[PDB]
Amino acid sequence: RAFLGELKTQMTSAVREPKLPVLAGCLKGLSSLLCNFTKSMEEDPQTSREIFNFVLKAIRPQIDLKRYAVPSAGLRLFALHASQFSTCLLDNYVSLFEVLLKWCAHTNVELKKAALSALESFLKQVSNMVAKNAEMHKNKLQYFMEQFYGIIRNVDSNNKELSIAIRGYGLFAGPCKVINAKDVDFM
Amino acid sequence: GRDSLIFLVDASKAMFESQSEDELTPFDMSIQCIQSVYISKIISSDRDLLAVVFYGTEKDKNSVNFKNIYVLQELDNPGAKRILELDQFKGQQGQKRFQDMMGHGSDYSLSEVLWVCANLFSDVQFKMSHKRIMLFTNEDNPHGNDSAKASRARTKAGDLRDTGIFLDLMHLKKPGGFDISLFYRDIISVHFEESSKLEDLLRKVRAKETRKRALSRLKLKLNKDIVISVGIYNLVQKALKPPPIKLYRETNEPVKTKTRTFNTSTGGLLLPSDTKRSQIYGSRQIILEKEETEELKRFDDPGLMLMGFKPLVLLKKHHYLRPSLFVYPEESLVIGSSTLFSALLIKCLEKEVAALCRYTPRRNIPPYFVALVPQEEELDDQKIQVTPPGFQLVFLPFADDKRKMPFTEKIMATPEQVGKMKAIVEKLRFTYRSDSFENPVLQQHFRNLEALALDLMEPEQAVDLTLPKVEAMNKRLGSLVDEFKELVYPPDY
Amino acid sequence: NKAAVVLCMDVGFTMSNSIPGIESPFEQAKKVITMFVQRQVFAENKDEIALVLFGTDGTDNPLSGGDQYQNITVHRHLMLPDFDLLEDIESKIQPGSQQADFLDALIVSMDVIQHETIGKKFEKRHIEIFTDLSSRFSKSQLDIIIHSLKKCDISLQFFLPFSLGGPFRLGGHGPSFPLKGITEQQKEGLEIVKMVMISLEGEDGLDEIYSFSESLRKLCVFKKIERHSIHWPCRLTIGSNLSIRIAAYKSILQERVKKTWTVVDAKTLKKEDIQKETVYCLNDDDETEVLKEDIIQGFRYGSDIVPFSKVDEEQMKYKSEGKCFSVLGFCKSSQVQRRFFMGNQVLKVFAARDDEAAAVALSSLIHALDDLDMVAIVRYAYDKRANPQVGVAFPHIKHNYECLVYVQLPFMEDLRQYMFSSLKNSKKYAPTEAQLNAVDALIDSMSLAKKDEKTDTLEDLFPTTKIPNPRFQRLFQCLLHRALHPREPLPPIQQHIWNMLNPPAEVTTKSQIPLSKIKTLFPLIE
DNA sequence: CAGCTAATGGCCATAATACCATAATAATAGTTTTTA
DNA sequence: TAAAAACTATTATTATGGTATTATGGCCTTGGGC
Repeated sequence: RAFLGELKTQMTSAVREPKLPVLAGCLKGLSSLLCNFTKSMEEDPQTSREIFNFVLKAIRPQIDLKRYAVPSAGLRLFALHASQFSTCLLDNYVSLFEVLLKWCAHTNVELKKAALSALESFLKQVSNMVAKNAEMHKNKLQYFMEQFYGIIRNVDSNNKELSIAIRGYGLFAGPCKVINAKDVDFM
Repeated sequence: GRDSLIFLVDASKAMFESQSEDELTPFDMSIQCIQSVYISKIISSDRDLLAVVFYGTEKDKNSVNFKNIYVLQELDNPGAKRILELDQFKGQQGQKRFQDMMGHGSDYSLSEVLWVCANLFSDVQFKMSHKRIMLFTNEDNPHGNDSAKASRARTKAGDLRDTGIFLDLMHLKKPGGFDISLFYRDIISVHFEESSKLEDLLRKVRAKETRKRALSRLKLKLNKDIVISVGIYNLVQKALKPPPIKLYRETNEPVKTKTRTFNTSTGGLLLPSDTKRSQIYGSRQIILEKEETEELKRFDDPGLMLMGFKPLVLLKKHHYLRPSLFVYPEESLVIGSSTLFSALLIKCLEKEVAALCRYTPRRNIPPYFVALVPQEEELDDQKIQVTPPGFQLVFLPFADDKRKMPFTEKIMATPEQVGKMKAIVEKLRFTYRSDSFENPVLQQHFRNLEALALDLMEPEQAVDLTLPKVEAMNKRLGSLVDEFKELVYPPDY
Repeated sequence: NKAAVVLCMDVGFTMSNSIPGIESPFEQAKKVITMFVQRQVFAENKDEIALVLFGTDGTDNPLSGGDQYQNITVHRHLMLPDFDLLEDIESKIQPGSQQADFLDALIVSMDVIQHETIGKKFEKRHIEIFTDLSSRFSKSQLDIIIHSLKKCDISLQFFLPFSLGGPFRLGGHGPSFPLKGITEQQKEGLEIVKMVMISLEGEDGLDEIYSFSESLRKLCVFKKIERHSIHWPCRLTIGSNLSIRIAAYKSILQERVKKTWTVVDAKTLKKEDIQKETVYCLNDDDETEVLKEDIIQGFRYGSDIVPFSKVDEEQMKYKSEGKCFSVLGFCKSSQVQRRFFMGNQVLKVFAARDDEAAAVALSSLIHALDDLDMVAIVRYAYDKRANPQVGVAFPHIKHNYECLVYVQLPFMEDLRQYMFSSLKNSKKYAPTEAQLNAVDALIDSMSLAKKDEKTDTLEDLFPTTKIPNPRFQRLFQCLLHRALHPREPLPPIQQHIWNMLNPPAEVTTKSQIPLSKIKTLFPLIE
């Protein structure tokens, strides 16, 4: 929680940017840490959340996929119910979600797959409380739903390459149990 | 980068002998010369490496496996019992024992010796630049017998100079200090003078220190629209020692002590997180981040700005404080400030005007207002440089500078005094110099370390005058200070 | 110091004048006066303040009647400062507008000195009436208050929005406002204060007439109450011939912090948890802990470890004694160079006087130096605790009073020198002059000091001096902000800051088209 | 006693220390190239 | 598709400083009716 803290700091006042080697580690083994957490709540969502959100430009690009390697496993291994988090921030987030998606996805690189991974994944967690929620997922369901849905039909007229896989899962993630509260019948 | 410097003694035969002269073998004089530079680089503490080798002799020390040689040591920054290890070699007991125990003199062959010591330039594994060697000889005749050896002198010689490798012969007293001019060129290899002896070497390097250094390179934006990058330079730092180093007691070895923070209440630890950087007064403790502090510096960035132009004479000393060290504006990288900076200094000096800047030290700082006098460019025939072209990095005066200084009345003197006072000072004046100026009282300790270096009784205990000499004070001027004393007062001091 | 401080302040209507550019005069008043607040937190001494409020809407004071005392409020009482006294700035302050008269707050300020300093021992005192001089001005009791505050040993100040004679800075670079912006009501008040000041400390006080904005340009209040440099006892030896008891004095020298940024705890702030780790180790091969910190004191140098102790240090060390100052000789100034004036700490050196004779003969040798451009070569061993040193020292001459200043003679090692190819060789760089001359004319337009006043005092824009340096100022803004308000990001940089930071744009404007000829005539590479 | 000591109250310079922060060089990796 | 070098760039190196900081540094200030 120190390392958490002083990197939370180093992200701030030095050229607005941390030392990404140092986040790569913090998050890196923070993998295992989270694996052991049992439901982080307060800071940590923002911790992660931030780190990825700041991974999103040319910053101090080092082995530039390293820049991308930071989130690579970073979101990935973070499957927790603590990693069920931006379900707090989602309708906001999913914006950011696809922003990173488009980001590295379209960023011409040798690790796309990570994107795809967490994409599907936090995508899933979404889908999961969605599966558990009519209240916060009926509309806000259809919020995130349509968020991606622009991509759903986006595939029809465009060339997404491997991103096709993407849709299907979201093309699933739309219809999960969902025809109950939101009819996927035509789906 | 950290270079080569080389001791060598010639040998034909009689050299290690005294020429039967009743003072010393000039061989030995050389011995203390070796002592003097190798020791010298204790003081100067030079990452230059030093060489000790002889040749022309009975037995050998070498890896080249030929007659009439000895290595002494391979290239080194010095060592204490490298010093001691060589310290056996003074004294007639040590003359001889050194000689015979190693064997002393048979024959030699010259350029063979060249690539000998040269092939100590083989010894380089590291970054050196200066190839500088010294032969110790009175030899008038290398040989008459085989002039193929002479052609070998004039032959490999040019190679080794062409090798950039340079040995000369200082004037070491063969009689007349030498009587030979004649064939001698081959034997040997910013306005100054030269000398024939070691004494200059001795004292000159008694306090001496680092030479090749230029490191951290800043910039100056002139306006927002135009460029210079600025070389930071230390004419000196007010040079100090490499400071006391941690070595534990009987173990003698570096402590490799470390430091962090345990919790000072509970037996736990502490972390920079766990703490912060505070100011406290009165009731209120106030705590703000080591970051918050270090970026509260922030205004622009390390770099510099022409802030204007001022009369040079505007400020002489109403004032003074922490020096300019000397920034030379870089012109290779950014040139045209070759021209720009050139005529800048030309005419701003002509204007008696200067370029003010706000200097922003390294990894930021709060920056500060500091004038830059244009520094003129002074070179003579051989180009003594007192004023490397540049800027005086002129701190501006500020509140703290003036934070306090008293003012009250002053009662004033009369010309009756000055009539004498002037010439009195003419007796008290000296033309001074650039040189022989220091705070040796710190030097005296790397004397005190010269001790363990040689492991001997009392230091060099050398002489600079940082203290006035009474015979001259009471000599040239005299007691006319009496006249002054009773001029207006019966002091009783 | 140890003192009482009377801030006599106008918040009223004309202090509330809506004004372009620089802030309104009462806004100015809490800006400068609260920099007084700053510097009180930055004084950290015995200084007190009891407050005379005018321009306010109300009256608080020993008598409320008299036809005076009108709009005279007593907020504060002379006390060793405290942070609540900081907070009253953050609390009470407003654009309170209603009128007192001037002799009213002048005699109230008198009492502020009177009865509180009674019972509070203060060697120096001051009363400072900061007002734009809008009222019906009482000339009645003027000289009474004036020489009675002489009895109260009151040095005196006044702030207002103007001078007696590319923005207009609220601080830095002299009077800034359209020069005639004075409302002439405030010029009759100007005459009033003229009388008061010419009466107490003399007519010189008409320069001691100040504004609030120049109060942000200068240090002005800084030099009032405070101790002079303290005698440094020893003898300057002039030859084995002459030795003299003298007073060395520290003249120009570098500031530093008031504390390290106390590194102590977070989440508590309690230093109890706080200390660093000794952690002395063995050297190699698991190199484990070592205890009983003591070690030999040694080095490597060269290739050689330098085993040694602190003992052999202490003993084997030659030194000075406890002190000394001895002329080492003299020289002309011709061969001599400013760069080759080195040091940081500088000593104005005045007499051990009373028996001042050798200070007079000192003057003799001084003008023996100045005629002939003669410089002093002197050992100096600082007195109070055990140190040798040696350095240059030189007389500075400013007609009214002069001293010799001890400074470091740059020492023979002190010259680094390179292989640098001469700029005397431009043979690879020359343009047409035709640009060079023009940008010279720029160098004039950018000449910071040009001849002013026809005193031949070229007023250097950036005239050094009362214009400070950030580190402290910067912090100070951090200090009022965070000290007086919760944690935040970067605090106000208020451009009076950058006013100071940046020269005036008449010069700069005069650079603009020359700033053009730079880019045009002078290209770039890379 | 004589005058109160005299180490009390205070503490500035230092040197030391630290952080802390770069070129003098020397590496990494690096993203392109087709090839397969 | 990778897959090859690839001369490029990077960020890596300290030695050397400078800050900045520590520390008291051996001194000037405090005391009481006999």
